[PDB]
Amino acid sequence: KSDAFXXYLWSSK
Amino acid sequence: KSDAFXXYLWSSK
Amino acid sequence: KSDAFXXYLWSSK
Amino acid sequence: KSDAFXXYLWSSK
Amino acid sequence: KSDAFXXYLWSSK
Amino acid sequence: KSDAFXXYLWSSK
Amino acid sequence: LRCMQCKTNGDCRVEECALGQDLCRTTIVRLWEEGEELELVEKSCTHSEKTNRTLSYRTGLKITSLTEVVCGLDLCNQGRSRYLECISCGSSDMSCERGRHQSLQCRSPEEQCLDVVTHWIQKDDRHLRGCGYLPGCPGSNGFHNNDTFHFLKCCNTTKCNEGPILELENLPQNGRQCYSCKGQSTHGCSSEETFLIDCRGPMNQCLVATGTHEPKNQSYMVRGCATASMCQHAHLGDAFSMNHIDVSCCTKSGCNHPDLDV
Amino acid sequence: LRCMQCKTNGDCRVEECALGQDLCRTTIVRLWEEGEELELVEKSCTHSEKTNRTLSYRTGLKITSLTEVVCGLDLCNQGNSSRSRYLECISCGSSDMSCERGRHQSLQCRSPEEQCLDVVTHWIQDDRHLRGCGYLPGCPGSNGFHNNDTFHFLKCCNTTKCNEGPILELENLPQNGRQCYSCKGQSTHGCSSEETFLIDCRGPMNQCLVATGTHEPKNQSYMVRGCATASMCQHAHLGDAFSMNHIDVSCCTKSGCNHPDLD
Amino acid sequence: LRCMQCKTNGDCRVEECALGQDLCRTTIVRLWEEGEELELVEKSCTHSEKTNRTLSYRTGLKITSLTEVVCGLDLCNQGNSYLECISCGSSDMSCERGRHQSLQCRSPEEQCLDVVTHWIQDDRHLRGCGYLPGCPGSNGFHNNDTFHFLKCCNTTKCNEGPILELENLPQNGRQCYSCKGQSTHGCSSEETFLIDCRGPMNQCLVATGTHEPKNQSYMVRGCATASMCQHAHLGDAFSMNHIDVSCCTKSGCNHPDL
Amino acid sequence: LRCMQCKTNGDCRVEECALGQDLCRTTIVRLWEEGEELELVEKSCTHSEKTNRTLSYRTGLKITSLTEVVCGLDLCNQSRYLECISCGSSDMSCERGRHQSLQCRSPEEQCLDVVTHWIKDDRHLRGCGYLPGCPGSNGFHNNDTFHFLKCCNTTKCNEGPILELENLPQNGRQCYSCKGQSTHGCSSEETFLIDCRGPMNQCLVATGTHEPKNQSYMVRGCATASMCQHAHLGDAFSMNHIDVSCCTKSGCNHPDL
Amino acid sequence: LRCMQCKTNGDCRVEECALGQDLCRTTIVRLWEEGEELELVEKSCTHSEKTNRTLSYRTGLKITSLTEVVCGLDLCNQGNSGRAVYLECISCGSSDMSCERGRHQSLQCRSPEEQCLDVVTHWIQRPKDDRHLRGCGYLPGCPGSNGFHNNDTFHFLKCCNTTKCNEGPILELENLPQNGRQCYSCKGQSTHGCSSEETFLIDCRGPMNQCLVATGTHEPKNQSYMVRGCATASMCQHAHLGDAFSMNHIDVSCCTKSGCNHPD
Ligand SMILES: *[C@H]1O[C@H](CO)[C@@H](O[C@@H]2O[C@H](CO)[C@@H](O[C@@H]3O[C@H](CO[C@H]4O[C@H](CO)[C@@H](O)[C@H](O)[C@@H]4O)[C@@H](O)[C@H](O[C@H]4O[C@H](CO)[C@@H](O)[C@H](O)[C@@H]4O)[C@@H]3O)[C@H](O)[C@H]2NC(C)=O)[C@H](O)[C@H]1NC(C)=O
Ligand SMILES: *[C@H]1O[C@H](CO)[C@@H](O[C@@H]2O[C@H](CO)[C@@H](O[C@@H]3O[C@H](CO[C@H]4O[C@H](CO)[C@@H](O)[C@H](O)[C@@H]4O)[C@@H](O)[C@H](O[C@H]4O[C@H](CO)[C@@H](O)[C@H](O)[C@@H]4O)[C@@H]3O)[C@H](O)[C@H]2NC(C)=O)[C@H](O)[C@H]1NC(C)=O
Ligand SMILES: *[C@H]1O[C@H](CO)[C@@H](O[C@@H]2O[C@H](CO)[C@@H](O[C@@H]3O[C@H](CO[C@H]4O[C@H](CO)[C@@H](O)[C@H](O)[C@@H]4O)[C@@H](O)[C@H](O[C@H]4O[C@H](CO)[C@@H](O)[C@H](O)[C@@H]4O)[C@@H]3O)[C@H](O)[C@H]2NC(C)=O)[C@H](O)[C@H]1NC(C)=O
Ligand SMILES: *[C@H]1O[C@H](CO)[C@@H](O[C@@H]2O[C@H](CO)[C@@H](O[C@@H]3O[C@H](CO[C@H]4O[C@H](CO)[C@@H](O)[C@H](O)[C@@H]4O)[C@@H](O)[C@H](O[C@H]4O[C@H](CO)[C@@H](O)[C@H](O)[C@@H]4O)[C@@H]3O)[C@H](O)[C@H]2NC(C)=O)[C@H](O)[C@H]1NC(C)=O
Ligand SMILES: *[C@@H]1O[C@H](CO[C@H]2O[C@H](C)[C@@H](O)[C@@H](O)[C@@H]2O)[C@@H](O[C@@H]2O[C@H](CO)[C@@H](O)[C@H](O)[C@H]2NC(C)=O)[C@H](O)[C@H]1NC(C)=O
Ligand SMILES: *[C@@H]1O[C@H](CO[C@H]2O[C@H](C)[C@@H](O)[C@@H](O)[C@@H]2O)[C@@H](O[C@@H]2O[C@H](CO)[C@@H](O)[C@H](O)[C@H]2NC(C)=O)[C@H](O)[C@H]1NC(C)=O
Ligand SMILES: *[C@@H]1O[C@H](CO)[C@@H](O[C@@H]2O[C@H](CO)[C@@H](O)[C@H](O)[C@H]2NC(C)=O)[C@H](O)[C@H]1NC(C)=O
Ligand SMILES: *[C@@H]1O[C@H](CO[C@H]2O[C@H](C)[C@@H](O)[C@@H](O)[C@@H]2O)[C@@H](O)[C@H](O)[C@H]1NC(C)=O
Ligand SMILES: *[C@@H]1O[C@H](CO[C@H]2O[C@H](C)[C@@H](O)[C@@H](O)[C@@H]2O)[C@@H](O)[C@H](O)[C@H]1NC(C)=O
Ligand SMILES: *[C@@H]1O[C@H](CO[C@H]2O[C@H](C)[C@@H](O)[C@@H](O)[C@@H]2O)[C@@H](O)[C@H](O)[C@H]1NC(C)=O
Ligand SMILES: *[C@@H]1O[C@H](CO[C@H]2O[C@H](C)[C@@H](O)[C@@H](O)[C@@H]2O)[C@@H](O)[C@H](O)[C@H]1NC(C)=O
Ligand SMILES: *[C@@H]1O[C@H](CO[C@H]2O[C@H](C)[C@@H](O)[C@@H](O)[C@@H]2O)[C@@H](O)[C@H](O)[C@H]1NC(C)=O
Ligand SMILES: *[C@@H]1O[C@H](CO)[C@@H](O)[C@H](O)[C@H]1NC(C)=O
Ligand SMILES: *[C@@H]1O[C@H](CO)[C@@H](O)[C@H](O)[C@H]1NC(C)=O
Ligand SMILES: *[C@@H]1O[C@H](CO)[C@@H](O)[C@H](O)[C@H]1NC(C)=O
Ligand SMILES: *[C@@H]1O[C@H](CO)[C@@H](O)[C@H](O)[C@H]1NC(C)=O
Ligand SMILES: *[C@H]1O[C@H](CO)[C@@H](O)[C@H](O)[C@H]1NC(C)=O
Ligand SMILES: *[C@H]1O[C@H](CO)[C@@H](O)[C@H](O)[C@H]1NC(C)=O
Repeated sequence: KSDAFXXYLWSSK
Repeated sequence: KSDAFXXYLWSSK
Repeated sequence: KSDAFXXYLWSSK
Repeated sequence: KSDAFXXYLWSSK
Repeated sequence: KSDAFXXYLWSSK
Repeated sequence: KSDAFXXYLWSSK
Repeated sequence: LRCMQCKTNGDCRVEECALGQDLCRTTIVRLWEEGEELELVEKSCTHSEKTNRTLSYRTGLKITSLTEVVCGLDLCNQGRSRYLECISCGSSDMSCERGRHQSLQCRSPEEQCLDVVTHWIQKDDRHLRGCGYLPGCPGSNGFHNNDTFHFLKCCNTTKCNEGPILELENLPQNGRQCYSCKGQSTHGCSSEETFLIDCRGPMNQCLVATGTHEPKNQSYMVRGCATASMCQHAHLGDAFSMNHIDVSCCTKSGCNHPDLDV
Repeated sequence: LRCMQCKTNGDCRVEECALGQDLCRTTIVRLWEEGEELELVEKSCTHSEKTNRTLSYRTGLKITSLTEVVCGLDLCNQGNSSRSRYLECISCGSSDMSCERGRHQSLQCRSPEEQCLDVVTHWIQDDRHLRGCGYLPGCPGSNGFHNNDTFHFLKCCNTTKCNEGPILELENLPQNGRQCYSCKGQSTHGCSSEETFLIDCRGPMNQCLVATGTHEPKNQSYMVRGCATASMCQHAHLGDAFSMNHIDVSCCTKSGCNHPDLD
Repeated sequence: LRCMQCKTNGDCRVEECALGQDLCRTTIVRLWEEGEELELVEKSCTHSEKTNRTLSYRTGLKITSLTEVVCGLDLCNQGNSYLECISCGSSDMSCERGRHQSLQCRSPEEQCLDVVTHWIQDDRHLRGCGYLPGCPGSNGFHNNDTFHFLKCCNTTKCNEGPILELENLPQNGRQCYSCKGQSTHGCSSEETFLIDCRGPMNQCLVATGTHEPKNQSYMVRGCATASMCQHAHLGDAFSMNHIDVSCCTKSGCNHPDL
Repeated sequence: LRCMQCKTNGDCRVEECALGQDLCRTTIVRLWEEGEELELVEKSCTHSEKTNRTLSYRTGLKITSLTEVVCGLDLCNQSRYLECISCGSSDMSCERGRHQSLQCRSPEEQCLDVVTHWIKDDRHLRGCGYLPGCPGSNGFHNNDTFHFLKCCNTTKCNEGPILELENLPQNGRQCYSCKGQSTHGCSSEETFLIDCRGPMNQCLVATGTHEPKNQSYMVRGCATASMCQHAHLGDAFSMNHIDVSCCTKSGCNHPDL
Repeated sequence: LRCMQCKTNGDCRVEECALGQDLCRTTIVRLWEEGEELELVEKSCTHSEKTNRTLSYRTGLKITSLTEVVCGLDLCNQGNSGRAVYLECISCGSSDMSCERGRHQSLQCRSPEEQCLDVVTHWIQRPKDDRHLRGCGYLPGCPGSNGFHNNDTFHFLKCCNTTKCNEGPILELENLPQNGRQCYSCKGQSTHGCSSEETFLIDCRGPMNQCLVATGTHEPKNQSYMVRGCATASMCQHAHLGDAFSMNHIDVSCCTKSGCNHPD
């Protein structure tokens, strides 16, 4: 499913 | 299915 | 010099 | 021989 | 003191 | 003593 | 919302939360087996009405500690100070039937003393005392019909979970009458298999609960007396051995009559 | 006759034991703090009269335990050497649950040899009272020392919770017959004839002890005189009670016989 | 007193303290080398003087912490024992143009440190977090070869500002003899001379000790704050064994001693 | 010569050999303790008369195996074969453990039998080994002690009853017997004349030191000639410094020479 | 200065350096054999005139490397060693497949400072073998030709900064041109091997146009050995060159004109 990098790029704080 | 916290509350010895 | 077990017998916290 | 804490105060990097 | 191999030959169990 | 690097430089096969 | 999703495996992905699931959770259990300390961590998107909840009990002076923490921000689940003195028993080998005097001080300041009981009227019993934080504490919560008895008290006084084991049969009637049954709508909870019973103690409302069992999507139903709370906090709903659980409570005697179903 | 010798850090060598050392030993202390259990293993040759010996007490349901084991065969302490529930004993004195407020609260000895231990140190001018499980040479029995300044007592017994009861203190020990000189210090000052005087002996401590030892720096000679049980001269572990480095302990029978005398 | 005694390689023993060493200690340093976390632990009997003391500074957003606790009970040693401040002076984060890097102290009693050593004939500068005896306050020593200075305070970021330099500490009125070495070598006579003391360093110091080789009597004479004669951790600035630091109140006394 | 020098704890240095030491050695012991493989490794410069040698015996079907290899170059210490009885391990005593066999793990290995009897702890060991001067019988006795080592190269040849000195026929030879210091133990009238037995047909004196602080200690008795040739036989005596001499004529080991 | 001092077992302490020791060192040897890479790490205070140095050679496509790194800040050698080791060189002389059949076998250097090394020890004849090693390395005073010889021993160390320049025939003492200088040659005690009787004139070869006297020790006891011969001047200048000699506590001296090795 969701990309791991993608997710962090837009979400990781 | 069965939540993991619930289980300790109602089943865990 | 001082005994490990000895020391602990008479002193352990 | 020098102090461990002391040595950090005056010499450590 | 008393050498390693010697010791096994005459003393080891 | 004997230096460790020194020793290998002249000896390590 | 986006959360970390991790099985106890340590297998992890980014999750885009489903609609209705607007919180991420982290559940940790820390326990003692042999002379080893184990840890299980589970993370995921969880449901709207969920909160921080806590549980711990004596095991060998070692304790079994369990924590569930919740938060509403994207990927916010990247994983002797002692307090209220409580009775602890019910662990692998210290039965409540056997060591009701035996304390543990709670390690969170929010947590209260717990007593949780399940009895089967005439399957093994369960009793557990220790520390925990639960929504709608402190108070007494419970359900009984003719076959089952579930109960959960949480309180915030020193050792207040001391006492003999709470039995249903030791509780006064409260003057409420509800219908009782357990089983399928055609077997156990059928119309002529459902009958009135007198509700005891704090359980002064009427409950019907629906859900599923094994080995399929076999619909299941339970009717009995309850605290209103049994319908309000899924952790109390978890007492019922039912998957997709739907719980309803209503105030007036007989109000859980099958024909009044909503 | 050869044993492993290991410091606490897992640093070992093979040793040739000295003349009076025909046993190998292994000492394991298991302690706690923070979450963690900590191990500490020492190994070496040791004198031929030593024996297996152990102590343990409650720390939080986590059990603190010392263990020393002994064996007579070439390198038999090489390597890393749970049933539980045997004799039931009062445990306390642990850091947190102090025997005073640490009430009763039992502990099941995890070995059949283990007895109930009560060990106490009291300064007459910070006190230690520890109860738990353990085994010592000369167990069971009551063991002890007192002078005007110090009190040391070790009791082991082999019945259920036989170490239950009030903090043992010297004044509650009835006076026996004997009387010995009491002193602590150097030969020239503390233990001379200045601070040396007869004291009334209390319980099973009916004999007169003179212990001599050393203190740093300069390996400075130090002395202790008082009342004692005979065992106080019989067991190295009992003499470990004394705060001094090389220990020589003497008993004699009749009152006052530990006057500044002999050797 | 008995303590646990442990070398940093974790070789341990129970030990009876020497006369007048009525405390146990636990010195623990945590630091970062590469992407790896190191820890060094030392336990021993220590002199009844010592107290709890602490030091921290930035290393890469990774910190180097140094902790030392002390206690007076048998084997109390057996375990393993806020304010914003400037922090610079690590091997590759200099105070010279590192003056602005900040750091939240990890203990509530920790204060901000400025410690400086300057020579002219290497120079060390360090700022961070610390808990030392007799803080807050300014401490220091100077003679004609060496400047040592230590500042601690309890207000936010007070250790900020330019590198402290001797030259811009205004002269005191008080004056002291300056020398460095053995007696007859560098602490001879007229080999030792008067200097104008500056700053809080308004007393006269002389300190005797030993540099390696094995035993070689070394001396230092200079201007110092009264502190330098009081606290061992201030005395440590002089790199020497068997230290004896005497301070006199009036100006002049340094050359005819014991 | 330079060798690696390595303590058992893994503390290594490069070592320049002393004058009489033209060899490197590696001694390795592999064993089982409580279901755990253990190892111990020692490297150093060694004396030029030394050689490759080997030892193993059963301990649980797990084995203890010992190796010393040797070589004469700078930093040079940087399949079943012969069948043998093995016993004498920590309680598989040779008396109950007789009949237990072991295939030697090396081609050179022979069947070993080694016995010490005090006339106290009795040691008996059968296993595999490679020692200088094999095959052959070797030993020593006086009034208090009996040391024996027998190596051989046929199958299970180390089988048989425990070797007992009383089963070794009289030699014709006789030698003096003493044990200890030459003031208490090896005096005169304290030293006396005994009947040699078996292949132990030469008279032997051996002096050396004990542990820890040096005391002049000696032993005299009946011996096989090899007792004076090989260090690994002289190791039977447990003596830190060690000198051992044998002669051929009845009575020659008298206190004097 | 304080340094970490560590033995090969990971057993450390904090060390105060002695007076002429304002550097910390780390020495890492990476070796092989049966199949596994063994790492050997040693740390301590060291002398001020020391520097980084390095040696590498092929052992099976697996590489043997020595690495010594030096630094002068407080505890700068703390913390372990994923940290440590461009020019292509001949590598040979490792145990099997030596420099006879191993010439032309190439190794690329890790690290730009590394040069091509050629190191040789030859005995002039209880038989003892020669050593011929080519590989990467860095040494103080590189590049250059360093060496010693007498009637008994030949030691040579050549490092060079060009491609594959350590390639070619095995260096032998006889192929080095006689240079015209004359030195006294001996080995042993000053009363057995190096006394006025065994000491004689040899003619010097190659870039070894200076006379060397080396004194040192053997065990047992502190018995003193001596070596007299021809030598390159750097032989007196770099500790690492003197390590060639089979003695401890070394002191080496060079002099200028022929024959300046009187028995004393
Ligand atoms: C070993 O065994 C015991 C264990 O301590 C010792 O017994 C102590 O002995 C000392 C004397 O050597 C006793 O001290 C004396 O106590 C008197 C009373 O103290 C209390 O009560 C008064 C009221 O009277 C209060 O004011 C006071 O605050 C206390 O609460 C004191 O009056 C004596 O003091 C002094 O008298 C003059 C005054 O003119 C003083 O200026 C002097 O300093 C002088 O000392 C004195 O302090 C102590 O009470 C005993 N303790 C107990 C528990 O009995 C043994 O002495 C010792 N055996 C030896 C060494 O032989
Ligand atoms: C403690 O306090 C300070 C420590 O810093 C010392 O002060 C120094 O004193 C020394 C001499 O005692 C000074 O050195 C002298 O400097 C003179 C001028 O320096 C210039 O030299 C050239 C050209 O002008 C430039 O390179 C340089 O930058 C300066 O401009 C020189 O004239 C002296 O040199 C030489 O003089 C004769 C001439 O024939 C020569 O034969 C010798 O080579 C001699 O060296 C000399 O170098 C030094 O500059 C001072 N430093 C400072 C910072 O002021 C104190 O000495 C000290 N007090 C005590 C006694 O403890
Ligand atoms: C080296 O070689 C051997 C070692 O094995 C030594 O031989 C031993 O010599 C000793 C004494 O020299 C012998 O011991 C003697 O045994 C006698 C018999 O004892 C057994 O039988 C009797 C009944 O006859 C039982 O009572 C007893 O329990 C035994 O089972 C005893 O008679 C002797 O003891 C004592 O006699 C008088 C009685 O009035 C007592 O007062 C004394 O205690 C006296 O000791 C004695 O014990 C022993 O038998 C020999 N061992 C053997 C043959 O196996 C050599 O001595 C030694 N060579 C040297 C040193 O030169
Ligand atoms: C340092 O430099 C070199 C180091 O190698 C030395 O040079 C050697 O010197 C020795 C001794 O002076 C020389 O040995 C002598 O030479 C003859 C060898 O010829 C024989 O060689 C072959 C080998 O293939 C033999 O099989 C065959 O017999 C040859 O004829 C011998 O004739 C001499 O031997 C002896 O003769 C009588 C027999 O009647 C013997 O009883 C004596 O022992 C006598 O020695 C002898 O072996 C050797 O050849 C040189 N080697 C070379 C040049 O390669 C230097 O001497 C040394 N510098 C010093 C010490 O100053
Ligand atoms: C949900 O729980 C988190 C963390 O819960 C731990 O901390 C509480 C106080 C303690 O009782 C433990 O039992 C729990 O395990 C809470 O998050 C806190 O949020 C603040 C920011 O406002 C942070 O500064 C805190 O550090 C953080 N707590 C910690 C120690 O991680 C949170 O309060 C709670 N949600 C609730 C009750 O609303
Ligand atoms: C000492 O032993 C070595 C090798 O080790 C031996 O181990 C046991 C005892 C035996 O069963 C064999 O496995 C080995 O022989 C001898 O040989 C050297 O070791 C290596 C190991 O592979 C081989 O390459 C060679 O055979 C040899 N090395 C070389 C080429 O130089 C060694 O010869 C022996 N020494 C004696 C005393 O004979
Ligand atoms: C506990 O200790 C007692 C001693 O106090 C042991 O009993 C003694 O020894 C024998 C053994 O049969 C008895 O006949 C005596 O009554 C005891 N001696 C005396 C004089 O009191 C007893 O064996 C021990 N039991 C355990 C738990 O091992
Ligand atoms: C906590 O204390 C109050 C309740 O305490 C009781 O809890 C249960 C219901 C009873 O069975 C009793 O045993 C307890 O005494 C709460 O009303 C209140 O919200 C809390 N107050 C505090 C102290 O924070
Ligand atoms: C010395 O101790 C050895 C074993 O030690 C443990 O054995 C079991 C597990 C328990 O009893 C533990 O408490 C012991 O520490 C024995 O095998 C050995 O025999 C002992 N010595 C004697 C003669 O008792
Ligand atoms: C000495 O420190 C003890 C340990 O606890 C402290 O450790 C260091 C000093 C700091 O990081 C503190 O924040 C910790 O609380 C104390 O328990 C003890 O009381 C201290 N002794 C003194 C001087 O009061
Ligand atoms: C000494 O060595 C330090 C690090 O050396 C390693 O990294 C370099 C870049 C490589 O070439 C490897 O061979 C080394 O293992 C340097 O940081 C230090 O500056 C060096 N000293 C010098 C050259 O002055
Ligand atoms: C022995 O070793 C060191 C070597 O110093 C020697 O130097 C030359 C070769 C001789 O002629 C003698 O002057 C010296 O023995 C000594 O520095 C060292 O102190 C000696 N002993 C020890 C402790 O190893
Ligand atoms: C429900 O109560 C009991 C359970 O013990 C059961 O025996 C009975 O059949 C039920 N009661 C009636 C009479 O409906
Ligand atoms: C100091 O202690 C005792 C004094 O009784 C003595 O046996 C020991 O040898 C002394 N230690 C040394 C070597 O100074
Ligand atoms: C055993 O010894 C014999 C006798 O010389 C010899 O032939 C043989 O090599 C040895 N071992 C065997 C059987 O290989
Ligand atoms: C190789 O490089 C060195 C410096 O490392 C320098 O002297 C010169 O450029 C080269 N030397 C030669 C040609 O040997
Ligand atoms: C720092 O300042 C306070 C006032 O805030 C003052 O009482 C004292 O001098 C200092 N206190 C400490 C020790 O932090
Ligand atoms: C004692 O033994 C001998 C003398 O017999 C001597 O050479 C040596 O120095 C001493 N050995 C030890 C280990 O002290």
